[PDB]
Amino acid sequence: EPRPNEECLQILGNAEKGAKFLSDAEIIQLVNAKHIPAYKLETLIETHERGVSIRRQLLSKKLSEPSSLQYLPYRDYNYSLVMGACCENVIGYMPIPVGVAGPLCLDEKEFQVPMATTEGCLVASTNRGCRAIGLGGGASSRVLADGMTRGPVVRLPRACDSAEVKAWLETSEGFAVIKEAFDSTSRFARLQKLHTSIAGRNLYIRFQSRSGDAMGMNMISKGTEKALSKLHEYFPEMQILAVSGNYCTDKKPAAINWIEGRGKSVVCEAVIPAKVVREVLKTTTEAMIEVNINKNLVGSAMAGSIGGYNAHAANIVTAIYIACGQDAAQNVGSSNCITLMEASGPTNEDLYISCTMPSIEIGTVGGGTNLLPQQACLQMLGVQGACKDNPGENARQLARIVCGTVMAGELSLMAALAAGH
Amino acid sequence: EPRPNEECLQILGNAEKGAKFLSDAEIIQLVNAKHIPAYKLETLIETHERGVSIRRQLLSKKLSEPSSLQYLPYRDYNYSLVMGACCENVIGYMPIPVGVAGPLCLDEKEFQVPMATTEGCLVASTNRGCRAIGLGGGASSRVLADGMTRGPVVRLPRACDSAEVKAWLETSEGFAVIKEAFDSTSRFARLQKLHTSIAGRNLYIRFQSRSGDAMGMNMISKGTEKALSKLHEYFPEMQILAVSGNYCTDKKPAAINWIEGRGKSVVCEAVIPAKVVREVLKTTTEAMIEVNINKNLVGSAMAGSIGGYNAHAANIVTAIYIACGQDAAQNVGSSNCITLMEASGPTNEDLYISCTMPSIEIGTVGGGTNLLPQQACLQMLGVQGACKDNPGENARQLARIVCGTVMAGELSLMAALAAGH
Amino acid sequence: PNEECLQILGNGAKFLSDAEIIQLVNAKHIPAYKLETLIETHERGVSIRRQLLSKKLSEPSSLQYLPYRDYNYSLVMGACCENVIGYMPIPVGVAGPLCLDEKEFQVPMATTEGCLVASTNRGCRAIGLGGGASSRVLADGMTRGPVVRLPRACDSAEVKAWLETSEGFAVIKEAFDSTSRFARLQKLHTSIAGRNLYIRFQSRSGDAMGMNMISKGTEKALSKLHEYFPEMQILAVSGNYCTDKKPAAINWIEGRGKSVVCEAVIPAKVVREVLKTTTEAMIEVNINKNLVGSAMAGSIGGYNAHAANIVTAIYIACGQDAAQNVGSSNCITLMEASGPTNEDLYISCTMPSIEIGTVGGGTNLLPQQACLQMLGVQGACKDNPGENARQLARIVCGTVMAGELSLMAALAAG
Amino acid sequence: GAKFLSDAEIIQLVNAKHLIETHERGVSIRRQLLSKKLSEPSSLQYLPYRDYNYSLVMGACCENVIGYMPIPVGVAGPLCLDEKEFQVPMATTEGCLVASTNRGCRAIGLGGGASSRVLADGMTRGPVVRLPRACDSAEVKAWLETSEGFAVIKEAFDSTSRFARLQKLHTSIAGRNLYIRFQSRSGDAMGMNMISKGTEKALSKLHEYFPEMQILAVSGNYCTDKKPAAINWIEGRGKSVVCEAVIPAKVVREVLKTTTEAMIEVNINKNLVGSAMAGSIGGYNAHAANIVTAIYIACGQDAAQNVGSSNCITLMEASGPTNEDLYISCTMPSIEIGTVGGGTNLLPQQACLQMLGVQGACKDNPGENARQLARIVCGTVMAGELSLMAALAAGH
Ligand SMILES: CC(C)n1c(C(=O)NCc2ccc(F)cc2)nc(-c2ccc(F)cc2)c1CC[C@@H](O)C[C@@H](O)CC(=O)O
Ligand SMILES: CC(C)n1c(C(=O)NCc2ccc(F)cc2)nc(-c2ccc(F)cc2)c1CC[C@@H](O)C[C@@H](O)CC(=O)O
Ligand SMILES: CC(C)n1c(C(=O)NCc2ccc(F)cc2)nc(-c2ccc(F)cc2)c1CC[C@@H](O)C[C@@H](O)CC(=O)O
Ligand SMILES: CC(C)n1c(C(=O)NCc2ccc(F)cc2)nc(-c2ccc(F)cc2)c1CC[C@@H](O)C[C@@H](O)CC(=O)O
Repeated sequence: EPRPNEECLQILGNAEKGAKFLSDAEIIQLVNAKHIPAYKLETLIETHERGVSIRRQLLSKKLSEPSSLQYLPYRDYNYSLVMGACCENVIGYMPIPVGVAGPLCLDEKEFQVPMATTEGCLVASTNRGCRAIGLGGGASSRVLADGMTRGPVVRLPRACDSAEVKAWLETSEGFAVIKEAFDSTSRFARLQKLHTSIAGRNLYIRFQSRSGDAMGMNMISKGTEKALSKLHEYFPEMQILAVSGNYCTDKKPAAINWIEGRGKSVVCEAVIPAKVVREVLKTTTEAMIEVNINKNLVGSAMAGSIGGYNAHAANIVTAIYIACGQDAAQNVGSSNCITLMEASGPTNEDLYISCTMPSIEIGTVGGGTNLLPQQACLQMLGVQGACKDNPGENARQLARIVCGTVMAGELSLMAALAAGH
Repeated sequence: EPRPNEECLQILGNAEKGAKFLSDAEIIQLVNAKHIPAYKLETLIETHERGVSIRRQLLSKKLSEPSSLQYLPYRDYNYSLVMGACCENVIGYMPIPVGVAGPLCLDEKEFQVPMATTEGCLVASTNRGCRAIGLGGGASSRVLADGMTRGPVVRLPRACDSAEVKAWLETSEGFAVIKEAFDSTSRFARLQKLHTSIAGRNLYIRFQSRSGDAMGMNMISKGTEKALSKLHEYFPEMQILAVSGNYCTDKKPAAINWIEGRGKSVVCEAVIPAKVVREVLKTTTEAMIEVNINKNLVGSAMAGSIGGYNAHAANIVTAIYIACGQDAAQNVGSSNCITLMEASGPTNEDLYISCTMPSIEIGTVGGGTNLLPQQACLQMLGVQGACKDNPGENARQLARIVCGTVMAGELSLMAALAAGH
Repeated sequence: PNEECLQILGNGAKFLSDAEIIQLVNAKHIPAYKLETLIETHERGVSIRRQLLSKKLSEPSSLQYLPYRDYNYSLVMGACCENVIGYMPIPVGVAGPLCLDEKEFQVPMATTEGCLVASTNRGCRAIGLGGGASSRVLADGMTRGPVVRLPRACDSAEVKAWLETSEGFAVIKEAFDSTSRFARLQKLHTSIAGRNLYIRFQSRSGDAMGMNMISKGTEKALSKLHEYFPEMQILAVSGNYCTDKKPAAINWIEGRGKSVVCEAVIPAKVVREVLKTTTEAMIEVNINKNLVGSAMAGSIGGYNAHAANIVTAIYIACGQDAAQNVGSSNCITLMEASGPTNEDLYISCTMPSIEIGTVGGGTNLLPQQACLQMLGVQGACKDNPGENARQLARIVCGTVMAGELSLMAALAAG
Repeated sequence: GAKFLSDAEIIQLVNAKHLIETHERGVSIRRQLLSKKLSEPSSLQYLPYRDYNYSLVMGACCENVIGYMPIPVGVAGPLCLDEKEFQVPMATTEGCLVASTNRGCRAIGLGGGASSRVLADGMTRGPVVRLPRACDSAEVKAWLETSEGFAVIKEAFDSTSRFARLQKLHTSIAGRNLYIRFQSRSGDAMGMNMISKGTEKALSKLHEYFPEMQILAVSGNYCTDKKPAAINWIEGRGKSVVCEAVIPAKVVREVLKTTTEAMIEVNINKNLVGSAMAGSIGGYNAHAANIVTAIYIACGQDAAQNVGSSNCITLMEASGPTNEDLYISCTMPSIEIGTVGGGTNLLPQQACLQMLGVQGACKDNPGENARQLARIVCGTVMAGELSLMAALAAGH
């Protein structure tokens, strides 16, 4: 029943037959005889799941243990939203357990916050943090700035010519020409003041702009390319070396994100009465302030940290990001946080706590937020997709929730560290 | 239909009956108006999956769109390994697509590297980097250091006293006492050289040890508590302020991880022939070098980066980490990377490339690696679980593969930026 | 005699003798803090303070070789120094000619490090034979970065949003600007840390370095803000957000004082003969020392060989605040191939936070003015306010580059 | 020879492309030659040069010398440090700096004084080397971490000089690059030249074990010298020192014009939270660089080394029975300092070292004078932090 290569190939090349009329073993036989390249499987095979099934079968013969994929699931998942948009060479999916911490009492609302993690006690501990906030009267937050960035590097023939371009970009008329080119690429593109920096004949230019409820990499990058195209008409000796010169800065540690901000800059706060610190967090305000000063400020300082003046902000950021279809690699910068703890009240027994996070890189449209399970976690918070009547509000709201959940996480871990055990 | 709460409690307390003998609505009736909290559903209800269903039904009435969870899957997932171990208040799982990138030719072996992501083109781009490495004769790597850390902060009454504790810890006999206390807590606990730092009367002590194939936080922290307990015998006035004083440093950016290392320090390299750079990567060696210098070195420097002298190592680390059951929040430090490129060979036209990654925090036993799907990805690489013949070898191998896959990804993104998209 | 000497003080101290004034202090007829005003001449004030100090030392002949005579204390007293016991001579050597923007500078350098001046001089020579160096001032504006507290972080967020409106900034600008001729407030930069708000005021200062001028403007500016926000507390007029005399990435990224760039091309022949190395070797060492090496050491802004040496020496010679070497030494030195066959050395130095002035502070002293005069930048520039301080910043960046050329060549040659 | 000729005559021979007996006359002729190049030749007339002892400068401290620059020297003291009193010299042209430091010294005196300790001691040099492959540089790193490897490198380092005593090595790879941090004490000298000389023979010995090793540069910026760097903050360089003092509430009130509660609020939110918002590495202090710089110029130190020597974290806590007294500490992990060599060979500079009782080598215990000077810098920096922070908290 398994036919020779030549007969299998004419069926493959027959337009009203194709791969649907071949068996798995026949397509695999063609791949092993070098008649079909492995990468062509995607467009040849009719069903997305069958493409995955055959890729898995081919992969399995190459492994030192043939059954290693047995427990990697792949069936009955919606590959229609993933192929050609979210992932390639797909062999299945990786399930991450999702837990819920809440209610998180933030800006007079209540949020049930999804958290995808495999770290024991993180969800329960964050949920204790939420309790302390809820019985403490709730938290308030503000978005202080908003704008994704891209920081390309361009080269001029001399440092004198890069100084020329820099000064041209700071004149109102030169900026306006660049701004019109940038803003024409999308309805959300609103270029803010340009920040630039010279290193000899290099010039690093930092384009910042809102992006609606999208995280905005693709949008800002498309606007950046058009903006540099206009700049090249005025300076034709300029060389566009890279559309990212690491001055954005994206997915690496950098002081510029900390100081200037990137994406949403957020601040969150709360006052925890002495009673609640006692009953929920099992400690005193005094013990918490001592740990916070000497761990999160002084410890982080001795360690030579830029932007890591916090206990485990990245835990909460990472968990929410995975659950809500964010780019989890952007937790590098998005976890930037400084946690402050102060005595409040007449006897200094209440705890003022705040978290400031200047660089939360987040969105509710595009990327992994296109997928339906990820959309379910976004719907939990009432932030899924674009907001028609107030663009950016959904991404802004999700960013506030991230900072407030980070604060809940900070409360709980700092109490456990102050306690002992 | 739902009978009174009185009778329902009697049926639950009856061991021959239990929760099996109640309806979904009666379990929910008891939760609404105390008697059962919500977290006790873990241990009370007949099965794990029914507990999840009950928790989903509770959560849904709290949401402002009752159908939010519709597309968040939960049925037929193996929760036995998750409850009490990896996650709490569990309402389901989040599918993250997994693609394969390889073969990765590293140390005369081949690796089919699993990668869990939602960013379009990430897996295909890394896969191109792999082809360039494979046609170039392969990549080589070495593990330079190995030791997970914990960085407690203690205080003495005076800085003179904290100074006395530092000096005693620097004596051979003082260190030997502390090493004996640390090493008695576990078979893999083998304390390495101590690094300490003073901030007035504060003393930050960085304990470092290998940890078999486990990432090793729980073990090292246990060793740390016993060691501080022993230090207190010699210095009774010492207060342990926090078992983590942010001097480790864990899940925050810190120069000390960059300079001293944390977990596995790894270097990787490869020479890519000029022909391969032209054909596969669509660029030249001369162009790659100029972008790497001015983006990854000069660009990151202008941005104020500590440890972020690379293009997108965080993308590869994050995707391998999610796929293989690592703690994704450790991406913060694990993505630390310097990428270097230079002319090579007789013509001086071949591309030399190296990625050095001082702080890969990784493990093939514990946490998320206990789950079967992420074990399947570990098994692809041949690094699943502990290595009995050579403790630590699987975790070392996995760190080599991470640094190699990063180098692959660096080759392909850097070529794309150099060639102007 | 004791009470006879007190009688002569009631007329004066100039009539009295050294030993009698010292007798009056040791026996407690007169306290020692009163001698500053009673004694008329400044040099004799210094002399008596030295003699009173010497008896308290374990080696009373300590001050023998510390000089104090025949020096202009009238400019020092009440403006540059207190409790003055003399002065410290710092050798001044000269490196030049420095060929910068069609001019030629003889650069004074106060230092006690052997070979520093000569090495800097050899760099100037390689620059001169390469066709000279060019330079541009990219930005200019001294800063002060006060910290204010509000009752809540919602309130501080509100104040930041107010300062970001066209209407709020304009009101703060007017208050700031009324304090001084050259006080022209530029765009504000702020950061919140909870209920803290850090506000970075930045303005030109003519030819002055500008610290005391920007603080004056900052105080009056925060006074106007207080009327719009009564519950605001002014914690400290400097909240380290400036940032002054401490390492800080904000200075590296946003700049402070003069940001400057400088460049030159050194012909291959000049690299072989004057610098005793090759273009290929200079580039290899610069990449792996100043970029990769500084990166492995966790450097923010220290991507250079020894800019601090040159910055420090010029600064001491030219009456600058030498403690500002901390941030003023920020520098990145780049080297690449150039010319037909990639054999000439392109070199550039970028220094974004040179903190400098030609009026005020130690530039009001005459020896320091002489070194400023050597370079043609002493005092204020009448026709073009701030042009002298900009020129000195270009000289600093240019001399630094000469210093990077020489030292980097010596390291490459081994 | 030259004494027979006159000033105008000698200039003539230099202009015609073709030594003098006294050092002061050589300085005079250089000034006159340089005057011909300046657009205002009379600018040198108030730059002094007469009757300076140029014998210890030429061929040691400065070249092309045209004179000297007078920096005013004030005195802050007495500073009560480790049960002694120091009259601390400070060379500065910044008004109020000495008087403010002086007020900080007063405050510490009335609080029973300051105590300090030296936590570590070792100057460094951080050469960069290269190997064909990263696999080879990895091999070299591993070899340097064996006790046999370190021992042979130690023997080589230690043979170059009396005080050359090599401590643990620190290394970093960057591909085929290897950065190696050598650390040794250096008697009472700052130690740069000694540690470089030791580094040269050690690297030459390493080259025997690895003949394909290129020595790219003897300083590859891994030291790190005269540039900001986290490695100095974390590992230290030169003297790591700590200093402390408790100021009675009465003294904070009357001498410092503020409260303990107020001082703590400003210190936390300026020196910690502000420096953090500014992206600072090691700059968690108000103005340590003022004090370091002034003491350095007065005492013949390398003033360019204030970049790293200023590294300081200033901490302030509540203290005492009613929690009303002010605990203060400064911690400075990288004070680069010496009492012999460089500018400490000059007599004026030695006058200031003698005030402090730390001039020259300590014959009874080599390195104890430089250690003492570092302690004095840390204590005087703490004095300075007290006064300025009090002034800032009080509203001026
Ligand atoms: C955040 C959770 C997972 N967590 C907790 C926790 O919050 N426990 C209290 C708790 C537990 C369960 C509840 F239901 C309620 C409260 N304590 C520790 C912990 C601390 C020191 C140790 F030595 C080892 C574990 C961790 C791991 C922190 C880890 O992911 C980041 C941490 O390393 C960052 C840092 O502080 O440096
Ligand atoms: C990593 C992949 C997804 N990728 C690629 C890519 O590898 N393209 C080449 C390619 C693609 C598919 C193939 F099958 C083979 C080769 N180009 C870009 C990109 C660059 C600049 C833009 F403006 C916008 C997109 C990205 C996203 C960059 C992002 O994840 C990190 C980047 O922002 C970090 C940085 O360099 O700053
Ligand atoms: C700048 C001068 C003082 N200098 C020179 C010098 O330029 N010599 C060449 C020269 C000499 C006289 C001339 F007339 C012409 C050329 N070579 C070295 C030197 C470097 C590494 C050593 F191991 C040991 C000595 C220094 C000390 C640099 C020092 O102050 C900062 C340095 O540590 C910064 C760094 O690269 O890390
Ligand atoms: C240290 C002295 C010179 N000083 C003083 C001072 O100590 N005053 C108290 C005092 C004065 C005289 C006495 F006799 C006794 C006590 N207040 C200020 C000052 C001015 C404006 C300001 F906006 C911020 C401070 C300065 C200049 C600091 C300056 O060199 C570093 C500063 O920029 C570092 C910083 O805090 O950011």
